[PDB]
Amino acid sequence: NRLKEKYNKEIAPALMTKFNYDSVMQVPKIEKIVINMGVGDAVQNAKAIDSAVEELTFIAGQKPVVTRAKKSIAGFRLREGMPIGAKVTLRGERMYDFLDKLISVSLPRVRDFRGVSKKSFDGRGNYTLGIKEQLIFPEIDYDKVTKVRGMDIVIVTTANTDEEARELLTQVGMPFQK
Amino acid sequence: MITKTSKNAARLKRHARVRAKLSGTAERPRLNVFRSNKHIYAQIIDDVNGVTLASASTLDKDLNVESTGDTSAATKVGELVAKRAAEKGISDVVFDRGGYLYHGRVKALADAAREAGLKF
Amino acid sequence: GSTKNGRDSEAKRLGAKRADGQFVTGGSILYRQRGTKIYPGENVGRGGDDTLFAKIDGTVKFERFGRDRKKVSVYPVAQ
Amino acid sequence: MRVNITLACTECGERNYISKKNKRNNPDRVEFKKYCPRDKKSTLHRETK
Amino acid sequence: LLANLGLKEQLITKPIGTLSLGERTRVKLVDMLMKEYDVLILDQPTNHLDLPSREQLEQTLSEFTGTIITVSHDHYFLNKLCDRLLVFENQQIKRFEMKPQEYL
Amino acid sequence: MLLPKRVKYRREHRGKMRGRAKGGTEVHFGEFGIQALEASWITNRQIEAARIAMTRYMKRGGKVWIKIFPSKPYTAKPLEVRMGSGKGAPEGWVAVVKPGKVLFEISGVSEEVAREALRLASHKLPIKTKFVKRE
RNA sequence: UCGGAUCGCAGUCUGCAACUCGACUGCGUGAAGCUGGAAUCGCUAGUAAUCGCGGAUCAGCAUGCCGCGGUGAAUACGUUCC
RNA sequence: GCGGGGUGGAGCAGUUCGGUAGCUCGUCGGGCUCAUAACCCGAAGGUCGCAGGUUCAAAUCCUGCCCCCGCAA
RNA sequence: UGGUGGCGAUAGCGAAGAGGUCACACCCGUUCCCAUACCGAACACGGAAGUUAAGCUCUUCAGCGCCGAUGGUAGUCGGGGGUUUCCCCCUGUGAGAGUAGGACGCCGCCAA
RNA sequence: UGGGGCGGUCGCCUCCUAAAAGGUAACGGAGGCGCCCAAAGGUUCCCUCAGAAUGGUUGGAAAUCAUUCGCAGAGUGUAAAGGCACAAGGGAGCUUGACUGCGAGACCUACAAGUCGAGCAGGGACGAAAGUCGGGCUUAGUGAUCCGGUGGUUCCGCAUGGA
RNA sequence: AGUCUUGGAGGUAGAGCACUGAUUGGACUAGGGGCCGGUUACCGAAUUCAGUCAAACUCCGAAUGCCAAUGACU
Ligand SMILES: [Mg+2]
Ligand SMILES: [Mg+2]
Ligand SMILES: [Mg+2]
Ligand SMILES: [Mg+2]
Ligand SMILES: [Zn+2]
Repeated sequence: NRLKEKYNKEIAPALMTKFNYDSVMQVPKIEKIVINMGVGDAVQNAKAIDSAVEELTFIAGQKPVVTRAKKSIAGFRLREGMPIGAKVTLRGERMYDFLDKLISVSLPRVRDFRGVSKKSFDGRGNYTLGIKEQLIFPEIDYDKVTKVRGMDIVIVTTANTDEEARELLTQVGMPFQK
Repeated sequence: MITKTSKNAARLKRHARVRAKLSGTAERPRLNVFRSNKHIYAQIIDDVNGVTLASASTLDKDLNVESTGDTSAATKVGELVAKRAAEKGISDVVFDRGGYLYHGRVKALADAAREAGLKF
Repeated sequence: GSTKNGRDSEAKRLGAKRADGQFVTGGSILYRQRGTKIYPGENVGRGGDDTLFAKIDGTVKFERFGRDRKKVSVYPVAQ
Repeated sequence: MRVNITLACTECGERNYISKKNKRNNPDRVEFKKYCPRDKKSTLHRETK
Repeated sequence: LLANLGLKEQLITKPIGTLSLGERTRVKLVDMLMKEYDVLILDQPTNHLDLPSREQLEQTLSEFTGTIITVSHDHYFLNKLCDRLLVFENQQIKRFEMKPQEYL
Repeated sequence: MLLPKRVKYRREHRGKMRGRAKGGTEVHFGEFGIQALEASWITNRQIEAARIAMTRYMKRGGKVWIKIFPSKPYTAKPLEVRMGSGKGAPEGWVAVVKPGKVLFEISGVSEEVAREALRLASHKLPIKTKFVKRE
């Protein structure tokens, strides 16, 4: 894969020189990318889960697992054990493949896109960006789609600090908002 | 950031669970297996005294094979330790799978120990 | 007025039933309890209702079980 | 709603066992393989009508 | 709506194959009531229906301002509800501007 | 009148009052205090009366700490009834004071004025008390 | 492709001046409305109904008012009843 | 402390057994009339004392809280 | 060093370091056994490209946690007394809290 | 039964009173029970919970994710107490041991009852094997005898065979 | 059976705040109401520091009493 081969050859040595680690093992890499579809309308609409799973299937290229509520909440009329969310864990090749498509195509196609925020790190070098519409993904056809659902995309890295993670994502090609 | 728990720490939990119901005795000792990245080891230990009766691994001079971290090597190891046990008058043993899934190499080592004539 | 209280169940005679150092025949109940106040040690079983009983004849021995827990054992007499 | 039942051995007919079941959860005649003392082996026992 | 028609939670969760033949018809009626419609075609609407259900249907249909087409051989039900007729005679359909009772 | 906002149990044993106060025997917050020499129950009514007496004399100058709180409930049966047929209904609230307990502390006034303020309060209380200073 | 309200935009004319508060035009927008409950009105022939035209007031502004013609009916048995 | 009541404006059901919030009168708008009444035609008016739970669904079942009425007091 | 045991965390947390030729790991793949409510993450099966960064092992530290006296005191057994919701004295016993201090593991077996 | 009456109570489980074994009363202080589960049982394997901070489309204090901290601050069908994180809590595969005959020996106990039980035999479930399994984390969820109903039966059958 | 010696089961007195409740003062406080979204020493959740308290609270925990064992003396 383009991005995967790029990281092993070019990015990894570059980051070793940047922060001057003692071992190559110390270079931050991306471990996994989890995409989460909070299906809160599963309480009201029964087939809400089926919509999110069909998008993730095409978007992630990997069968999602349906996540369920841990406890009941009165405000949302939610009972424990109800399917109210979809989740997919990308590792290894499939992670890079998706990240390549995401960066090269999806984020550009965002309506009035102005770069991803610099503040959206967890504090320990993990990035999470919120997609609002599924049209940006070229796999999703406009005609078949009924409802405009978004999603969360968490990039989990081995970077201890946000600085080191930000440097990693920048060289991978993350369009940061200047 | 993501701290990875050591596989060994997780393995020890499974092994402790096994050892709750299973322990080596003088008459019927415990054949414990350890499976590293490169080698595999078997000890026969009596737990009342904390003494290893017999042992065999892929580090012994008897074994001549290069890929020592595979099922073929494991079969030879189980066979060798089982032979030594019969020499030391050990017939019945309890298999301590050491927290590993009883499959692949550990299962192969177990099969070798039965053919050599350990009753378990 | 009149009281809304006044009930209680029969006492269940829980607690130790044999002493440390005492000889017991197999089967003897050693301790009755709810949950495991005391754990079964050597040659001691735990019945359905947490009762501890001697599996063999021998001397009862209550012993410290780690840091915060206790166990009772039966040790066969040195013939 | 939850009633007593008797399981008869399907080989010899003997009502060997009694138990309970919730009729709403298990409305159909339950079956269980249980030891029949007459036949001296485990056999399918079916709930009597 | 099912509850109003006398089908309670118990019967709702059961396979339709178990419902009585009139209970099955009350289920079909609910599928009609849940439609947001303008015309009612009732093909033998009085089979498998008890007095309370038939009476309630009769009251409701008399008030309905849309078009109703009903096939029934219960001439009383027809004569109460219908004001015009399409008669199938001699392989011809003729429309008559009169009540079922008057035509005969 | 002070009372807890809720309680685990409405009806408690009266208990016993042996030994000296477990803690609170020294003036800790204020400069001057009044110390119990005898065990007794102190009702919330008695605390209220004492507090008003001492605070009024100080003319709302300086702080008053109440070091005892009437947590213990006490019951009483209806007038003119016979014994038995259940424990009495909760009547009021008392604080259990043992010897040594500093009941009130005063700060922000002269010792001379403090002594008088605490003397007035002591006469509202059903126990003998001595004036104490912090160490 | 009925209906044209409302609204956006851009214009014309009058006038010192179209914000409150004008008429008209073009582009776009495209509402209620499927013949109307109780009840109630006009009309006996070139009338009703319907179609346009003109005039007074008036710089500008009418679905109103006052006139003009075009097409052009149904019905009156009768006085029981209001 | 011991019982009973809180459903459009008034008086009352429905509550046990969960399934479209109702009956009588009244109020409001429009007719008839010279005008008012009667009469005729429409409409509004309570989410069932209040606040939370349970349930697909609560006037109804549960939890607390506030009023009204009887006694004792 | 690696495995595997016993012993109350005096065995732990946290901090600062140091090590890997062999051994333990990380690490490199998914054809096969086997696998993930999805994911070769894990569990499996194979390999040896390079890393002591982590685990692991070895050091130093009393910062948190843990262990813990002696003395005193509360309580209390037995025997008395009083001003008796309680209090005091005598024989014996004797905490909790506080504290000196201990302690950054002690003892096995097998293999290399 | 602090006269009787009213009210309340009557059997069983849990706690406090109860005075550190057990037991212990009062019309003393608090609550529960007259079930529930065909999996919420057995076994084999795997597994951690609540909460908080930060990051995130709808999204809001609070739905789903992601990291860090985090001994149980959760959960354990059902009260309370005693237990439980080699789980007794969560998940998955196969199954019916929620077995038959029993039972050394113990607890409790006026009696009648109640409770625990290794181990033996029969025939099985799960597991590679060891092994575990005679319901459920433990302790409530129940009623003598007489008299009737039903099923089985190498028993009896009023001279004999039946009935 | 009494006493001495040894072992053990247990959670009371006392004590303690490590959990559960109650509670005082200070600090910090999210909000809440009353004022023109900005503030009041206006109700204030929670957090923290110190300080009380408990038959049905416990990180602890006696004295006695209780159950045994081995001798000795009686
Ligand atoms: Mg039928
Ligand atoms: Mg009396
Ligand atoms: Mg006791
Ligand atoms: Mg005390
Ligand atoms: Zn049979």
